[PDB]
Amino acid sequence: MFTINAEVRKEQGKGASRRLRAANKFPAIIYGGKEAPLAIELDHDKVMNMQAKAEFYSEVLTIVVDGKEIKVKAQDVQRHPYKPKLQHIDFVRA
Amino acid sequence: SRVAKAPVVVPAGVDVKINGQVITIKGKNGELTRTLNDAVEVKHADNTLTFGPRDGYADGWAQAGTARALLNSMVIGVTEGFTKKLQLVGVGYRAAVKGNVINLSLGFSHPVDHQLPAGITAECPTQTEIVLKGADKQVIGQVAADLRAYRRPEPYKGKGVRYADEVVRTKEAKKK
Amino acid sequence: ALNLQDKQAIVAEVSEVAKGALSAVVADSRGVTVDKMTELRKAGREAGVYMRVVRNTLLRRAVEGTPFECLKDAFVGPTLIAYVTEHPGAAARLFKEFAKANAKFEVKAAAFEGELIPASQIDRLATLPTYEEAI
Amino acid sequence: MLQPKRTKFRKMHKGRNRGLAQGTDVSFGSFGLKAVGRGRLTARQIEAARRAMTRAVKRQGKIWIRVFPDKPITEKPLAVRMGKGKGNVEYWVALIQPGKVLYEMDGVPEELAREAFKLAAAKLPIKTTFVTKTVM
Amino acid sequence: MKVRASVKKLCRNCKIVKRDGVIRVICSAEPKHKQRQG
Amino acid sequence: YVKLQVAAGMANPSPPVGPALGQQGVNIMEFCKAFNAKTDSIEKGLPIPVVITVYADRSFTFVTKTPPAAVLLKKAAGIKSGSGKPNKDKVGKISRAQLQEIAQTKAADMTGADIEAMTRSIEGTARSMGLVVE
RNA sequence: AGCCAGGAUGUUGGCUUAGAAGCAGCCAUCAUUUAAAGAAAGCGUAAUAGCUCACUGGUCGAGUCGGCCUGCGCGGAAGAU
RNA sequence: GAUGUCGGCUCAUCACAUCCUGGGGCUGAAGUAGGUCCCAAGGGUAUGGCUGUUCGCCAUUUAAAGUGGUACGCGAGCUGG
Ligand SMILES: [Mg+2]
Ligand SMILES: [Mg+2]
Ligand SMILES: [Mg+2]
Ligand SMILES: [Mg+2]
Ligand SMILES: [Mg+2]
Ligand SMILES: [Mg+2]
Ligand SMILES: [Mg+2]
Ligand SMILES: [Mg+2]
Ligand SMILES: [Mg+2]
Ligand SMILES: [Mg+2]
Ligand SMILES: [Zn+2]
Repeated sequence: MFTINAEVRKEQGKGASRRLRAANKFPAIIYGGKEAPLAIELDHDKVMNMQAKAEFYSEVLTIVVDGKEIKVKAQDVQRHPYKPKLQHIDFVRA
Repeated sequence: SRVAKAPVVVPAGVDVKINGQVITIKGKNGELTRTLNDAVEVKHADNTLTFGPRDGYADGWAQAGTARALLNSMVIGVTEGFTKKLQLVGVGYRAAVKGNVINLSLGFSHPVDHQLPAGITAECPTQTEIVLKGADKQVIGQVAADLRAYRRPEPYKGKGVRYADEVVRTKEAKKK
Repeated sequence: ALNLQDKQAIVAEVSEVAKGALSAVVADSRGVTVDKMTELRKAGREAGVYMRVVRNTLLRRAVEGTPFECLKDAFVGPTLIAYVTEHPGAAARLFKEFAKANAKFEVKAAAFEGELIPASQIDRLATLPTYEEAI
Repeated sequence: MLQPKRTKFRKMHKGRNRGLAQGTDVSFGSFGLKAVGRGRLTARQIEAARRAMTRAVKRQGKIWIRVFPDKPITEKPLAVRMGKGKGNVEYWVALIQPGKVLYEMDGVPEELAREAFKLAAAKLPIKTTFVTKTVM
Repeated sequence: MKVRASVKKLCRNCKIVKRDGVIRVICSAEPKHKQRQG
Repeated sequence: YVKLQVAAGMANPSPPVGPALGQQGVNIMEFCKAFNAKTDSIEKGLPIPVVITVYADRSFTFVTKTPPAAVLLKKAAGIKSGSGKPNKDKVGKISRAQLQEIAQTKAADMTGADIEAMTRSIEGTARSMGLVVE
């Protein structure tokens, strides 16, 4: 069971997203259902080592946003053009 | 590090004198002295010698490893002693000792007379053998190299001054 | 490379043969060619003896389950085991002739009755004849 | 040697080679040779690299060339002054932005594909990286 | 001695050594494998 | 000390055994007749291997070994020469009864404990020469 | 990592060749005794021998191996008063 | 409102990417002689036949007959092919 820790984004946009990546973190989104989409930030190293396993893209993952637990499935991934890094992840509510 | 952490056991009859960084090791075979690198902290105590780094020195452990190794072969030196054996290969190549001078006939116009330094002694059991004996591992090693230098083993017949434990690889001449 | 699964399997195979056999012979075999060994393996299978070279750490594990728990101090240096499953004896005599004829090794210690046999007193299991001798 | 079979026009403006690549994923094979640099690959460089990797895999497996040299490059000869019309077309290049997957391979073990790509990379004017196929 | 920008281990007996800030390839088996970076 | 393979009733010609064993220090007329006197029981047209043990006094003692595995598979299948490209080109066929016949003869030199162990050791010699088990 | 010991049998695998016996090439690459030993990674022989490795048992006694993201350096670096 | 052009003569000066001599590694280096490369700029480094030639070809030397920069060095120094 993959458990991802996340914080809610206090900011949005180009400026703010680039600042996260410089801080070894990356933006991501949680959408789907009647619920409003949740803009979140993830630790780069942690999620990077997780996504290395094929099960990440198939299995239901749990995202821990300020105590609360959210069952999701990896919908889409924006990868760095040439480096082994992640730019953004789309998470769909399962 | 794995070397520095391993203690040197000073046997009975061996006197160790430490004056800061200067170490004098006196035994039955002789007396050797060495100045250790400032990064080394040498401790005596019991029938052993222990080495370690000194605070503020970057390469401390590497230095302490060398310091150990040298002091271990200093102890071996003043007790057991060291022996290097050389053997002359080739027609007319001969050697003889006359006190502290090794007379070498090695295919040159003039015979070679090599003066031995303080502490190294030599004897010729054969006309084609040199046996060096001393307490300083570096100096015996140096003299053995200098004697070898007059005629280094050639690769077509193995001719020349070679160490006893030396593997002299030979080859065939260009075909046609 | 030996995995723990492989190590547990080797402890199992030598633990099973430990119970069943009657007389076990522990000896050195360093500095002996495969030609003389394949010759003691043919002379072993014939006499109903099980021949093996096992890691001394792996031996102190298969032997902990009784009765050879006195062969511990013999698991220092190269160790070769001779488990006689068919008729007690066989190996303790087969090894004594192989030791004298080849001059290499010394033969560590023997075991029978769940009791320790020293390197000097191996003449006890060497003079014992057949089963098959009482008639 | 790759080249367009026909073109709407003979010659083309120099232009620029700004931006990041399109086609940054192994989409046909199991392994790829991704560009980390920015530059032009000539039809001769592309062929040189293709030959190297083909010889390497002993003509086993399958190779894909994700780049096409569709850009005509003109050149003025020696002893020719400036002006008097645009030069003549001499060779064809493919503009390369960081991220472009240049070559793809499958039907060979990873170790071999890695070596074949090491050999081809030496024939190229731009820095490359080895890439593996991914699940999304 | 082979002086070149790219110095590499050519066999198992090759060894990479740094002597007075110069990368060298010293080889115990083949004298032809002796290299200096320059 | 040298290893050779000489015929059942033939030992004397210069190209196969002549200066091969004679260069060490072995009597060319003493061994040639002592070998054929002991291999007289061995069938005609079967190469028999022999190992020579020589000492410092030019003296010699030999122990005769059973015919080779690649040798017995040729007479059992009915072939003079093997396949140039084994497992790519089939040159003959040998039954399971013929495999145990070669193994029972080779038992004196084989390392195997059981009949099935010696039979599989002949199965490997057949595959590596183009002969298929049928 | 170092050091001790082994690195066997069928078998000189088959074809080819004056010879090819792990070691010119070509094709196959199993099976046995096994602690482990490729029908053989290199040197050597006219072909053998002989030397060593892959692999494994012993000794030793606590760390060791090399990929990833990165900061700062090193080589690559020859010119004319 | 002028910075005389090629070649020669005379006189040079620097670079080193070294032709010779010196040191050294590899060699498919037995020796003699070579090949290749590294260090080295201290000194040294032909005369002639043909052509305005520089060059080049040729003859005969020599340890060698280096490659370049200096307004393709040098006409308030000479020559004028
Ligand atoms: Mg902006
Ligand atoms: Mg130096
Ligand atoms: Mg004026
Ligand atoms: Mg220079
Ligand atoms: Mg060159
Ligand atoms: Mg000069
Ligand atoms: Mg005239
Ligand atoms: Mg000349
Ligand atoms: Mg001028
Ligand atoms: Mg004038
Ligand atoms: Zn090497």
